[PDB]
Amino acid sequence: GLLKKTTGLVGLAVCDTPHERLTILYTKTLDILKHFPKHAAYRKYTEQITNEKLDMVKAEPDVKKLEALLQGGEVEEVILQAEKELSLARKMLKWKPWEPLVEEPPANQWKWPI
Amino acid sequence: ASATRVIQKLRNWASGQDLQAKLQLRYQEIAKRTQPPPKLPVGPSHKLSNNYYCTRDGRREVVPPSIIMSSQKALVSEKKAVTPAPPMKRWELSKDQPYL
Amino acid sequence: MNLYTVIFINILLSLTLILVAFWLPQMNLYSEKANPYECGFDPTSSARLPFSMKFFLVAITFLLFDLEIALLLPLPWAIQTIKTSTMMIMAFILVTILSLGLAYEWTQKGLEWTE
Amino acid sequence: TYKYVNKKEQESEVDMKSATDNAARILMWTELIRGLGMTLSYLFREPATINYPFEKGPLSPRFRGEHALRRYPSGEERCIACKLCEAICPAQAITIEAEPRADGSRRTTRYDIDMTKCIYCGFCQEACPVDAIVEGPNFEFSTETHEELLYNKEKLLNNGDKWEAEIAANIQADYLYR
Amino acid sequence: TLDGIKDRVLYVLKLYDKIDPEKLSVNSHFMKDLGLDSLDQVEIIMAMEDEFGFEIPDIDAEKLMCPQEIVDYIAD
Amino acid sequence: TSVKPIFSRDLNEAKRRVRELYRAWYREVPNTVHLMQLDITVKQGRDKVREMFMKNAHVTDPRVVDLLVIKGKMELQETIKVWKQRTHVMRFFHETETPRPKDFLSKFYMGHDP
Amino acid sequence: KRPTVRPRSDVTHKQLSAFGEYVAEILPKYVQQVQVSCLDELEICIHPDGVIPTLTFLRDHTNAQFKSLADLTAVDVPTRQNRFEIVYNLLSLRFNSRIRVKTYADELTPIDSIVSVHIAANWYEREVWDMFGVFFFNHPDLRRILTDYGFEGHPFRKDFPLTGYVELRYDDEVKRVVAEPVELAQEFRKFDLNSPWEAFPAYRQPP
Ligand SMILES: CCCCCCCCCCCCCCCCCC(=O)OC[C@H](COP(=O)(O)OCCN)OC(=O)CCCCCCCCCCCCCCCCC
Ligand code: SF4
Ligand code: SF4
Repeated sequence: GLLKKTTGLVGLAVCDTPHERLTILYTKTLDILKHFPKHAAYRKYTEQITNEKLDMVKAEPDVKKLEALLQGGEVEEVILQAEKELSLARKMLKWKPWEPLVEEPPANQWKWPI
Repeated sequence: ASATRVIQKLRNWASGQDLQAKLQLRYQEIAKRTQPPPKLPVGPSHKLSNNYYCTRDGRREVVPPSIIMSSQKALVSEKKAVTPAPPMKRWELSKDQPYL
Repeated sequence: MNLYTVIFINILLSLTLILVAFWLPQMNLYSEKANPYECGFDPTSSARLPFSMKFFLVAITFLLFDLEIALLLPLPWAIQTIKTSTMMIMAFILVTILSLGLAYEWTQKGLEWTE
Repeated sequence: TYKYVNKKEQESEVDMKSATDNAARILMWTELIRGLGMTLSYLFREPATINYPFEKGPLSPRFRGEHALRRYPSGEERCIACKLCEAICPAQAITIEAEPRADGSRRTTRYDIDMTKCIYCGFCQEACPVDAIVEGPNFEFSTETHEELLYNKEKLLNNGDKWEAEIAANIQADYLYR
Repeated sequence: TLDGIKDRVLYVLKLYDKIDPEKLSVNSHFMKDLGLDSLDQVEIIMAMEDEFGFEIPDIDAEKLMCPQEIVDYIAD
Repeated sequence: TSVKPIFSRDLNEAKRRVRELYRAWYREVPNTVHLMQLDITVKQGRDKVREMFMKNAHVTDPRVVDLLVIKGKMELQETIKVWKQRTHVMRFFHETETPRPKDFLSKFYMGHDP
Repeated sequence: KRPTVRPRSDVTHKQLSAFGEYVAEILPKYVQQVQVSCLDELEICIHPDGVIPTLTFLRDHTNAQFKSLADLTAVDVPTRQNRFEIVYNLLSLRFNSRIRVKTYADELTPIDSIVSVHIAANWYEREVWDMFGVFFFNHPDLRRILTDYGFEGHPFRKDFPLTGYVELRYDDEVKRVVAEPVELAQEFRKFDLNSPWEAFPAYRQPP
């Protein structure tokens, strides 16, 4: 439609070309989650999410309808969240959160009242 | 209240708007200081019958918190993704004064 | 000598006043009241240290503009000359030159401060 | 619902008239003459101040100030040393030490209030079951000594015998609410 | 340069105010015969850094245990 | 036994940091008696440093030593800067507290305390 | 329907239990004891090694945008050997929800810091170190905030006296605000208020 000269949030630019940056970021997430093992849950859930949002992008070209379908505020907030999820995916690849529990606690640790 | 009708005019012009009606002080339009006695009302649970504290206790209807994935016990944590709640629906722009 | 007298009178007023201010009252001196303020706590260093000035270019051009004032100021006598065209052109040139210099400084961000 | 406070709807409509108006706002300080006129208007209003010692601020019966130990109309001392005014006092300002009076009566041998710990909260008078200690209207009991603001039974009873003519009325006015 | 360091260091020692130099020598250990714990040795090493004009770490300082080792250090 | 470290594999690697801290204090005292006009000599300031060090020489846990080093660095920061005033520094010396009698019979003459 | 008691819903409880299963099965290397209370406040409990990964997850994950730190507390319980229960209250602003991440510590078992995730945690970690004595790794400043500069002690520890061990007053002999030991003209009067009767059978501890 138009270029929405003012996104209401401060410090956030406008991204004259959306429907591309989101494809980039979601494809990158999908391509990095392949390195996760299958039994991991972050892989599955993030794949579900990114596939749904990628389908939303492929479907709707209008930025306003895309926002209202893609409940993340303005499209620039959604793009920021995609970048940040990508960063998280790398960090989780390094951390290996899916492993079993390390050093279960003493018994009287979360028991309350005491 | 006493402004001799020309100083009233001066202040209402320099200000920009009538202030003899909307004054900073209080003369006689205030609730006076000695009043009649009240009769304060009485809330429910004064029913005199069919009112037992075991039925309308709140402080006892609590429970210890429910538990998922306790390492102590043997609890176990296709499955669709989840949110802590549905997304907070966007706010609508005002109608009485949207652009101040 | 009238003017000298007026100024001496004002001088002696000020000095007599300071003499009164110092030798009339009472004194209770001690090191904890005679040390610099700095808002309840003590200073972390001396005040006789560099205070970076961030308008020094503005100061220097103020000096040059002061000289421009000194050059413009003879005009009330320059106007009672017979020519009244050479002085016009020359004052025009002086003021226009000063304005040109101001504009160059402005555009080159000399009137802005050194952040 | 929300609304913008400093967001222009849209720009880019200017003609020589609007330019003249803006250039006259500038170069005449027109939006500053309004401030001058406002302060001038305030010069010609009735000031809100009062000749304090001779005319004073309005208070209500609920106002809670200096303390007092009250009596019954018979003159009997009204406290009974039930010792919960100090249970609830969240500053630990009150002390009591109690004994039988040789008449065979629950009464105090001590009622102190460090009025430098009191926070003037009213909990003591809304906890007393007999309306014995109250928080009265006097707010003009400043002192030149810390030791004067540490009260005992006799000072509180002096306050009560002094301010009963006011406290009885304040209580009569405010009860049916408490 | 070498043998000036000897009496230089030894004068610093003499001024240290806690060693009583009647026992003192260049091969004199600090811990055993003089009974100076690590902090006194650290003070000594600072006195040497004050005599000269080069900083030095604590590992070298703890490798040092007598004035002769100090002298051997100032070369390198 | 079988516990985690903080900054120290062993006690010798903690004494290293201890000596670095003693060094910083020794080199700071002459500047603190000068900047804020203390009325002591540099000798007894450094003796106070060694006293407040030997107040904790019995310790052998590396973790406790590291935490004490941390708190010493905090106090050194506060003292290198003038965040703390002459009052706080001369607080160390106890220039008003009479000496606690370390003798039986004196304690018996004044007080029921041991 | 009863007026005096507080109303009750179930959809919030179910949502938060679902999200608790979510976190529990997505982050098993660290998570212990997810729980949801009568009042619906989700509360995840975490191994201290999992702090940065869990907080980064809840900040940056799409279905959990907990990108605002509200509080960062600590709670001293002298009974348990790992005394200090540390708490992280968060909110999302995308789902209009809160969550609570919890860890545990001790006097000599510190925790990684969170300025790499939430810059708001700087002064809170400083406060926690000052009040309870929990050191935080790779923190920029980590000095006191609230206590006086020359102050020994971690006051909000339960074993610390309310009145302290030092008291201040000015002295003419030295012209300073010296610190004398503590000597009060009126001892704090401890009151023994707890009743000897089980008020709430639901929390009854068996032997
Ligand atoms: C025949 C053809 C030739 C004719 C030639 C003549 C042409 C007309 C000349 C008109 C020029 C009038 C002089 C105007 C000078 C001020 C210039 C100006 O723009 O205002 C300066 C300043 C700027 O305000 P700002 O909104 O920030 O705009 C600047 C953006 N660059 O705004 C300010 O200065 C405000 C800050 C100062 C506030 C001080 C308080 C003022 C209170 C008002 C008191 C007025 C009383 C004056 C009485 C004087 C009596 C001696
Ligand atoms: S509550 Fe009232 S009656 Fe009881 S001790 Fe206090 S003043 Fe006396
Ligand atoms: S008013 Fe409050 S603080 Fe004051 S004495 Fe009564 S209970 Fe204590």
